[PDB]
Amino acid sequence: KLKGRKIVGGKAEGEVIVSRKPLSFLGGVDPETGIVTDAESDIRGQSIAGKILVFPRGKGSTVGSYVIYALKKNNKAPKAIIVGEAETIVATGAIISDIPMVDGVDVSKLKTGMKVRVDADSGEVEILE
Amino acid sequence: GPKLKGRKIVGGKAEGEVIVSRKPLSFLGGVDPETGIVTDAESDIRGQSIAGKILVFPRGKGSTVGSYVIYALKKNNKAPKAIIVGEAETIVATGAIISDIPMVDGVDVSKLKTGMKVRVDADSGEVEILE
Amino acid sequence: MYLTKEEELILAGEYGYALQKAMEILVALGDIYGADRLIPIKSAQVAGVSYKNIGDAGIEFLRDFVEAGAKVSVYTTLNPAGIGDDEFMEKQMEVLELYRKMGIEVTSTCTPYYGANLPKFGDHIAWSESSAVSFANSILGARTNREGGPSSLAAAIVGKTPNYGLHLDENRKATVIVDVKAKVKTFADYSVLGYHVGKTLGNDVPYFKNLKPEKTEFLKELGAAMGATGSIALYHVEGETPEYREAITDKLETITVEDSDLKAVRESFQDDWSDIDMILIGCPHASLPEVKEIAELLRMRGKPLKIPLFITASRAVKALADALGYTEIIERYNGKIIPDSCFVVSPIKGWYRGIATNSGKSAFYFRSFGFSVRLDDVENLIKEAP
Amino acid sequence: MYLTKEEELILAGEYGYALQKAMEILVALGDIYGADRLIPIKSAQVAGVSYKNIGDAGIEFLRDFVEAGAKVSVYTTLNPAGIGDDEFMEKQMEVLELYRKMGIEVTSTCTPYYGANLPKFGDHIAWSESSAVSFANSILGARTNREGGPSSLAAAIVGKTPNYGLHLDENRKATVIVDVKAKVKTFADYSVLGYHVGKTLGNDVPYFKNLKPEKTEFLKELGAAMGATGSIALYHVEGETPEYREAITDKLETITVEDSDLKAVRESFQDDWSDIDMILIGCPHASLPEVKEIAELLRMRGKPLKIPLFITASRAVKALADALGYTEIIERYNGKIIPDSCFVVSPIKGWYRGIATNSGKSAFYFRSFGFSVRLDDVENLIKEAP
Ligand code: F3S
Ligand code: F3S
Repeated sequence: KLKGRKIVGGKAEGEVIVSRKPLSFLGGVDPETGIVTDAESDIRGQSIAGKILVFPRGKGSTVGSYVIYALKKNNKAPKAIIVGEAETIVATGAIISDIPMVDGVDVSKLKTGMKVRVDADSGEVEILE
Repeated sequence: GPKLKGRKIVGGKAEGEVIVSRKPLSFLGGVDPETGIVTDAESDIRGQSIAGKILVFPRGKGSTVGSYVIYALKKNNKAPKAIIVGEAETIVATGAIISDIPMVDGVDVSKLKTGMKVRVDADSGEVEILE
Repeated sequence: MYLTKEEELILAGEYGYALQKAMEILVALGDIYGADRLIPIKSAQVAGVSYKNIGDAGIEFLRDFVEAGAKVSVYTTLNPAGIGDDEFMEKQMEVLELYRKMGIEVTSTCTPYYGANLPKFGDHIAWSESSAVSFANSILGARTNREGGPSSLAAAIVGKTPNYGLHLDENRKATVIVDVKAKVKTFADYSVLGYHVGKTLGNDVPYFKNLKPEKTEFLKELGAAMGATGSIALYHVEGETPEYREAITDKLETITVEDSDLKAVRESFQDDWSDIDMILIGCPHASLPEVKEIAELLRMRGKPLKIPLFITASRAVKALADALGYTEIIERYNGKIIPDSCFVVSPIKGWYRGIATNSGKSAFYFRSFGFSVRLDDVENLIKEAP
Repeated sequence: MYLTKEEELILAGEYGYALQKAMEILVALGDIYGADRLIPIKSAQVAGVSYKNIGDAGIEFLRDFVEAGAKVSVYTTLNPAGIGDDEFMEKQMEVLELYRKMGIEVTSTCTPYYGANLPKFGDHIAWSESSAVSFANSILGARTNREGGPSSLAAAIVGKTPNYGLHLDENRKATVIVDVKAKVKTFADYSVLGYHVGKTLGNDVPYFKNLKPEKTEFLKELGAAMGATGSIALYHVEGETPEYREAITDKLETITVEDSDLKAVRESFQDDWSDIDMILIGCPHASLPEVKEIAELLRMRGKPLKIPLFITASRAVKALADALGYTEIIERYNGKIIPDSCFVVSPIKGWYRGIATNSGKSAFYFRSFGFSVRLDDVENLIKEAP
């Protein structure tokens, strides 16, 4: 069990997909598909839809929060977001899209493919082995 | 003889007969620019002219445009021949400059009364009292 | 007052009768207030625009000066114009043309700090009308004397003023401390307070404690009112004015303004609605939020006004309220935004006999001229109006 | 972050999904920067207005918020719009219209301080455009952070901001001194200087010594550039900034800007005239005397421009240029004044290929978009123009 902060509540379980690079939503993620578009992200072609996203911090344009909202309408949104440090772009996106977010977690202890449960109301991540 | 010393505001020399007022004369609506007749609600002087007279008064008052009334006064020849103010403010000195009306301030106006003949050397700020 | 060698050429007519006389006035002023030198001004506002003020005498000088070849050497704007019959108006436009021929921006407003000419903190300028001078000095921290009509014109042609008065750090220091115990929160309350503080003070630079205005416009009013009843060209509001920390530099007396002081002025301008045939809002010239305020107020009234409503405002503000649909709303109900004009300076004694207004300045002047006046906030005025 | 009992009800959801989710945003930024409480704001400025930058995901959010009843509780204006073919404009008008339904002044300018919305010294506001933020903090003394698109809106809805950063006294103290040893006289100089200081400085609050700008527009540009090559949200100029006296409170380091520093930037923006098919002035949106300058310059040129000139301006300024006759002098020589639009934020990629400008901000963004650019002063751009 890894402990973090309650950014946005809710509970979710899914497949962990990890980025070790600052991820920028305006440009680097497609609102229609959920596929990463960033030229040099780890997951150049992987889609976020219905997964558990892990990445150190968001970056890029303040507008990126709106992309995350389009992902949630277009139903290609992640089930939950695990950031190293919660910032304005990603948190606002989860707040307006009702996506559960928990930051301050050791994101290095999460590798791609892990089955994982996030209780975002209390801000805790549990790895299922 | 009894020369009264003051400050140069506008040069030039002018002799002639006096008119004196111990009240702040206002020049916007206080002088009819056609006649030089003093028309002010409050004044020592109401219905008296200024043309060709030495105008002794304590200070100008009222609105800053009064300078133009003096400029119109002069170009109508109904302006005073000179101006002996006690204290030079910006209404009457400005009007004297654009009108080329000889002006002097700092004079003790209590030693001047209406009717006294006088010459004003404004180049030197002097006021002889011709008798 | 020390004059440069170039300035002492201009004084000797080397650059024309127009510059000579301009310089001649500026040295007469320096010699009266003991200014050390002439400082350059970054902009200028010229007074003496309405034909009711300067009259035919004003046109005479203005005319000869333009013929002599007078041209402004710095960016200068104008003071508001008049409104009257077309016989009058034809004469007024002659005034505005002469100023134009001198190179002046014909923007004819007392709020040029909206789009036209916004001075920077510490800029030395030559502004001429009371509400603007108080605003630039107090709420912007720029520096300018309360220049007159001719003094500002000369300063605008040379490009310099005498370095006396409010141009000097020591003259911007607070003179009195004003403790406002009375309830002062609406626009009209700052109108009525500015009235009272100007009338009871002299040539002071007040320092306002306990004053926290919601809208900056309240201080725009506050200064204007104080500039009418009194002679305040600079104040400080603790926490709100940019110069307030350095304002006090010795022991000062504290005067206090109680609710009794203000009621006595609110109640002096309460003539019946049946003696009121006009509403003036926009003294000083309304901001865009002031107009947007009046717009949304009439939308909730539903019906038009039976007396005319006038919003005097800068050209810049009008053209905003136009493009934003605000003046379209204001005109459907019986209202009109009058651009770059002023009513207290217009010969309207035979057009309207009673003004209702939220301005303390107009309330003061119109009452003295002989009009019925009625002083209240726009929200109250628009509701109660016929 | 402390919440008043009213604020926790907005978060509890008493006042609708709109204020709740807006409050939810705010309490998440406060919990990021450690704001003590929420402080009210006097105005706002919402970023994210161009369809180029917010796209369809933009009109997505704004559609659903307009649906759930979001209105702004404090006077607020907009970032500039874009320019493109009629598809882009329809979507652009949709964006503007959606904001209008939220009760926003659709002014769409980065210079609201001209006419539209002029903050008073010390006013806490919630502004978002970088160039406009640099103006409010440095040149007016008002206090705001560099807000984002969604946060400027979220604050505009509730009427409050997290109390952190540039709202607090101690974060307005300078962090570095800039000894400007180079020759910095002209608009382009302050352009090219800001490009430098902005690029070499971090999140600093620079203090400028030896900097005497003639035109406030020079500091408008000096701030716009630093906000484009860096993140300078607030700077002080010695003797010219309203907060400059209390700026330096501890030992600061002094970087100096030599001429070689400014020269290197000039020569990275020297593309041939044969690579340019557009002139852009007004970035940030031109002031009135900026438009005046360009007109008087096309005067002396006396022949039209064979590549088109664009002056991007607030509608406030554009209106005065109309009424004062400056626009007619401009459109006669192939110029055009574009109200409330912005070019670095329009999909111009296919239309033009080279931008000559006097703005350091425009040069930097157009160069990094792939366009050829040529940076000089307006007088040179217009003399040598085709
Ligand atoms: S000039 Fe303006 S400030 Fe009031 S008295 Fe006239 S509307
Ligand atoms: S948004 Fe405005 S400040 Fe300049 S870069 Fe664009 S014209």
